[PDB]
Amino acid sequence: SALTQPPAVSGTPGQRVTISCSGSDSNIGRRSVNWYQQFPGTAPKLLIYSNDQRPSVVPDRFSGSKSGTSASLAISGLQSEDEAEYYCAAWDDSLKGAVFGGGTQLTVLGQPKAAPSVTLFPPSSEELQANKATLVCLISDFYPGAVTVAWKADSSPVKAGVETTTPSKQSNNKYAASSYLSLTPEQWKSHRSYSCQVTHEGSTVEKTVAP
Amino acid sequence: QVQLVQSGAEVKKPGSSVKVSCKSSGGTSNNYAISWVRQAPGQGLDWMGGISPIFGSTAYAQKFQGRVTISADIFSNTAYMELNSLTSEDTAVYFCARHGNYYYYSGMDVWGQGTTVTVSSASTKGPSVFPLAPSSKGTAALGCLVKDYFPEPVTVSWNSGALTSGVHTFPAVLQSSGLYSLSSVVTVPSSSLGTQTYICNVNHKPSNTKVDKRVEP
Amino acid sequence: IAGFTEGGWTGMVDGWYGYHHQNEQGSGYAADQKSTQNAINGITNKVNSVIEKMNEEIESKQIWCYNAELLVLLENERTLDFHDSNVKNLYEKVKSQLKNNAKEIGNGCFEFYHKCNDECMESVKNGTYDYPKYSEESKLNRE
Amino acid sequence: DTICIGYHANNSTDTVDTVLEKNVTVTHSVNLLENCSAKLRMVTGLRNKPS
Ligand SMILES: *[C@@H]1O[C@H](CO)[C@@H](O)[C@H](O)[C@H]1NC(C)=O
Repeated sequence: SALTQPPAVSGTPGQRVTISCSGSDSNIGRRSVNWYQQFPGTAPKLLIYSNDQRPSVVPDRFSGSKSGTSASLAISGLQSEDEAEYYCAAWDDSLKGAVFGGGTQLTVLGQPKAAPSVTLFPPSSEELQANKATLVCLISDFYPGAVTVAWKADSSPVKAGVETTTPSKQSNNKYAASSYLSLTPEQWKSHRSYSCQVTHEGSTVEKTVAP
Repeated sequence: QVQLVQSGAEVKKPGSSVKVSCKSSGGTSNNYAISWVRQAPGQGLDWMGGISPIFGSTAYAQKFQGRVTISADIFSNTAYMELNSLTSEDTAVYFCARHGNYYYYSGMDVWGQGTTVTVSSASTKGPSVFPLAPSSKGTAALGCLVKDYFPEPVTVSWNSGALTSGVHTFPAVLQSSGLYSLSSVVTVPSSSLGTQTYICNVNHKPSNTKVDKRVEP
Repeated sequence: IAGFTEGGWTGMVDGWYGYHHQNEQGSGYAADQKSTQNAINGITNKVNSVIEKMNEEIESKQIWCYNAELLVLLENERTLDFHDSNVKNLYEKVKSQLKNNAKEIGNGCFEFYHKCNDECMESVKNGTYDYPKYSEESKLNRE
Repeated sequence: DTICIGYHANNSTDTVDTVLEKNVTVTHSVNLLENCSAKLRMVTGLRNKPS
């Protein structure tokens, strides 16, 4: 990526936070800067253009700056609704193309920590009859929305067949996620226990099932 | 007010080509520059190129050069993006955007809904559904597993959509096998389990599969 | 090298009307965003209008075919003259800014009697050029 | 130090006729044969005169 952005930023409500864009002389150095706001699964919105100009509708708490080959976007008095992915953009003179940053994840964490509730499901009788096995891990009611999931066979960690979805938010604002371990029926029958290990903010929660 | 209207989502086998359309509805955009920008799933924005019909410009990203054909039509207020020699890597969400002026320097302030395009060497398949029984939990969880379906997307509702409170349906997981899969769960009072019955309505339009499954303890 | 009297600029791709500058910092092509966009707003407007008018029989449809072709000629005329009018406004937009701080070389170019750095160049382009700022500098050099 | 005022040119080969002139070369033109006279080219761009 021609433009350099931090993977993630965080802030509490009411704070002023800043997002960086690092370029070279070929782009930001010689070109105007645009900033975009994106909510998940939806199209992007234009936030800042020509370095510091702000659309009439956008709250004044958004502001832009550019210095040298780097640019900064400032949001003062952070609010819960500002949680989204942010992209810097500029025209690139060497490439003769528009270039984008890697994207920046802003998190507005306005909830106290909530450890997940984990409930783990064994394969359905029907699925085994199909000669397939899948284990379903449901992680719910945890905040903030980042966790790590590890699968164990017996008491030993396994990684083949592990496919894990990304956090999504609840009605009650907490995040929830699911993880699956795909198994052949013999593998499932053979080891004595299988465990699902979920780690949230440094604390591990486990559920185990046996045939 | 101007609006951008894109063709619906497309799915193609690798190496064929797909052409995506963009209609300027409610006014013209001929006097504006328009760009096509793609977002690979969970990835940053990527410029493909752009067209400014009155100005007389057709522009390309260096990387997408020779593989993409961007064309426009002034009468219909419609812009086209054509991508060729599709591969799995070309799977993404594709956007059209209208700039502030005739050229690409200006910020892009009007956006189409975006059209999702997915490249996979597999074909259409019906999902296999399996019930998730309430063994564990004063509140309990039961659910449905949607397994091995192509392509996206599948819709799930509970009890003919009457059951809404506390229901969460997860994002789908693309299998190494190449099939999408996902799970749906609902949290219910533990008391109501023996008494009250639960059925899930799963619809998959691409296969054109409609399946009802009851979950029992 | 000039300049609109002697011919068009192949170097400039980003605009219909523009500037070219050469100084100690560099030499380069730039587009005038304002005037070109206005023109496009204008060109497009006529084009949409022309289309709207458009919708024994072989014989009458030949009459109608005539009606278009005449209209094209008028608007093509009106169009090229519109550009020719516009390029003039820009030169003069600039000539009114610089006054005697610069020389009109003729053929559409200006040579400054003062030192012009990228910042001053830009001031010229956006219509905020500070004549007095360099006017003392210019008065001397002329002599 | 110098500044020049100029107009656009390119390698467009499109030609149109106007009242006063026939076959003027221009930077961009649109062809109205979407909706006969064989040529119904309408100029949008400006006259093409390269350096
Ligand atoms: C128009 O110009 C072309 C050159 O581009 C020339 O070949 C042609 O003969 C001309 N036609 C008329 C009718 O003048």
